[PDB]
Amino acid sequence: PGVLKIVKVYLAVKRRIQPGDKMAGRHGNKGVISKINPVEDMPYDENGQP
Amino acid sequence: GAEEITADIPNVGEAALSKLDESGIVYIGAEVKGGDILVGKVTPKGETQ
Amino acid sequence: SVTEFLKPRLVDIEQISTTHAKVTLEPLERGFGHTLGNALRRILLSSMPGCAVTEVEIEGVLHEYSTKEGVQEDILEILLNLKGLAVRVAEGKDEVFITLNKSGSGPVVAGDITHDGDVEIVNPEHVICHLTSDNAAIAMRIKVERGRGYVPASARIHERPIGRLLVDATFSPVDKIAYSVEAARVEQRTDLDKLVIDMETNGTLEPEEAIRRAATILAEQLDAFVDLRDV
Repeated sequence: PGVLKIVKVYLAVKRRIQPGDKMAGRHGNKGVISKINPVEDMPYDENGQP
Repeated sequence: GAEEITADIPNVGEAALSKLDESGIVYIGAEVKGGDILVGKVTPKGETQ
Repeated sequence: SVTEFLKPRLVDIEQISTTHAKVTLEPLERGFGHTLGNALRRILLSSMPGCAVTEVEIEGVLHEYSTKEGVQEDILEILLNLKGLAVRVAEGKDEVFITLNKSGSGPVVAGDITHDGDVEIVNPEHVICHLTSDNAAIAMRIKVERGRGYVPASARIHERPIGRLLVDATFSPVDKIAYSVEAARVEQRTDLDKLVIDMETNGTLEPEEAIRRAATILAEQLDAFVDLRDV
């Protein structure tokens, strides 16, 4: 009662990973991302895969 | 009075009305950021001192 | 002697595939091989130019979160597939438009893109979408930009007509770099050493030229130390 018109708008937001987001496995090891490090600063194996 | 949905929004420039249609509702597929008008609504207001 | 070093030279490119190569630098003195290898790996993996898809315009599509009749993949999946397009742009052009028009059932691949001769597609077999009907038709306008690094759609400075879909661009063509420093047989000495750099890329960027740009960047940033003074 008393309502004339309802307009509903749906917004799609793409949320990327960033520091502060909670990420976890299946064994109870949860954590918060602290840094988005560059690829060149990651440890790499003998084949160069970081 | 009765609140009306329209594109004639007082004290708002044409920049914020770009994504609105004639009916006052944002287009489908419009990329909107914070503070952008999606539905333009105007409500009658009483005398203000 | 002791105060004079041996300047390394480029001696071999081994092109294992179109996306994998090996470059040999020789001769290198003791310790210099590791230093040069690490410096070149860090510069190559982070600061090398390329060409990436930045804007896509598909007829009859208003936003990525929609579907097109006759196309199995959603528009978001099509954009994700276009992100993996390896495009080489001729020098002097930082902005190209390439069109993709197709009708009929079948996969739509990168070899079906019409370009004006200034754009080369390195992976024509890359799959963009699938057309599942004989009446299905797709018509897309793809924008290819020259850049460096990773520029997401949000980070791009802000009119934009509805229908123009912004695609996150990873301009860096280098994917994997691995350097191995081994013994080299030069004259009679046993102290000179050899650097082998294995580059896994998208095929857009040549190995030798990439090494030269990396060396140019390293020397240009070193010039500040070479001319150390209070600025």
